[PDB]
Amino acid sequence: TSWRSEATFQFTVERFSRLSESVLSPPCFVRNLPWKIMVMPRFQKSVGFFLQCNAESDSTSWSCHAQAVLKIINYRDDEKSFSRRISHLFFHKENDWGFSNFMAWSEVTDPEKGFIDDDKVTFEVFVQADAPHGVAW
Amino acid sequence: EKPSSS
Repeated sequence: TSWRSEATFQFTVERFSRLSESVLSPPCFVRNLPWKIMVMPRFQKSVGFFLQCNAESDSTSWSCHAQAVLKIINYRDDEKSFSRRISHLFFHKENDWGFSNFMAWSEVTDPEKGFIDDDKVTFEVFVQADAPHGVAW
Repeated sequence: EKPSSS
């Protein structure tokens, strides 16, 4: 159920080499809150990859601490997938967290590396969140 | 790499 304390979800960015604006994945519910993958080009140059939480809510009283593993899937060999971990207290003023320079744009888009296929790159997040505060009183 | 918000 959505009240689960953790989950793993993926989002495949298409026409990746042409990415020019920030993109958002559909939500994955954990602790009944919507979590989304956020991807964006940063400085071509680097791939920005962040985890977002409950960003559309108007509430300013919520907070949810969580740890997560952000990974870009290598479709040829999982062991070659690149990941980084985060630990963050998500709340309305800091509703997303990750790396603006998760990895080199030239590397991810390199056809010989195995991260991109048919100009698509799959992002994955394994999030483990604690019970939130200021949400379900 | 240091983490941060977007």
